[PDB]
Amino acid sequence: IQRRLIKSMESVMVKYDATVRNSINQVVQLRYGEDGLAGESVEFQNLATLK
Amino acid sequence: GSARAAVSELMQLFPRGLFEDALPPIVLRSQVYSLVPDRTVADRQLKELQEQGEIRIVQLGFDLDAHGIIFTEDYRTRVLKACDGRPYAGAVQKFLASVLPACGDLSFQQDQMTQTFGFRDSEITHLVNAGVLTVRDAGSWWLAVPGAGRFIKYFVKGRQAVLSMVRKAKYRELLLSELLGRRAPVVVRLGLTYHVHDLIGAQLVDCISTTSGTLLRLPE
DNA sequence: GCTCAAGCGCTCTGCTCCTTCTCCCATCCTCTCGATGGCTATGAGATCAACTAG
RNA sequence: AUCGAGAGGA
DNA sequence: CTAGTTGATCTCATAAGGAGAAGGAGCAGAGCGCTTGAGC
Repeated sequence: IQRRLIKSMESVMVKYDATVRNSINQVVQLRYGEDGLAGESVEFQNLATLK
Repeated sequence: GSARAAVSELMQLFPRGLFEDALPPIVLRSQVYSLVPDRTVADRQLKELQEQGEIRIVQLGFDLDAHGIIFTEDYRTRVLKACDGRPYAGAVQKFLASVLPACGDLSFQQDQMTQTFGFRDSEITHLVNAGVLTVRDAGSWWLAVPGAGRFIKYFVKGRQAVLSMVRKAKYRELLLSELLGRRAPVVVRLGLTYHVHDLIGAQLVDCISTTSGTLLRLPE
């Protein structure tokens, strides 16, 4: 399963126009993670106006 | 009954405008035997009249005895208007000026074509490009007529069609006067008159004469 | 008895079933045990291209 | 040295 | 340019998987040119 996942996604990268494209250059995400942020800088928070 | 006369009539029947003046008008050796009762001699007249250079008999593939006839002059006049403007137009003209008026054989051997006609092994594809050289085998190839594909497809379709309705006919007979009087079926476009000659030569029917004209029957 | 029908066989998908066929099965590391592995001659003719003189 | 097998460690 | 010689070089000689994808079969029905074909 791990090998299949990596061979599926191995060429996907964040481009210099802040878009996520594969080797063929087909866009998959206009903005990485739909927001454009890395995963090691975000943190859990609480939305004060929802509840 | 003259083979010169026999071939002429079939030529007239041909639907010339149906093929947009591209395929030269083919007439079959099967329908040649229809007009001339003695086949034994029909081949003999056409044989010397083949080497006489006024006829081209081309071998076709719808059956083992498939030998078509193309008028020489019309065979000439039509290849240039078809070859010219194409990459293969080069050595096909040579084939015409050299091979056609110097030989009349239905299929050319490898050593024959390469040596007698001085043909290379690269331009030979150009003759295969548009219906000039067919493929008999590794060593020999029958002479081709360009654009013969559509004809035989309609020809075979027509033969089957006429055969079918003849069988369907009540009591399995159908008067010849009842073909001409009745509108030709749309399935066959080569002409109802064209095909009925073909089965007569192919002996799929027999011209049985009676008080009410002549009749055709499946062989018993 | 003159035109809409009724059929009709032939062909064209097509629809599902059954069969067949190729690939695929975590990474890295250590060690031992076994198997493997080929080894006619010697002489005769004959050509040929390079030295070694002429 | 090559192949194959077996026994193992995380 | 010619012979003679020396190696190469050759030739011939005697003896208790699976999931899925791809092909083909067979039947099943729709459609249509056709061939009648017979009721008003």
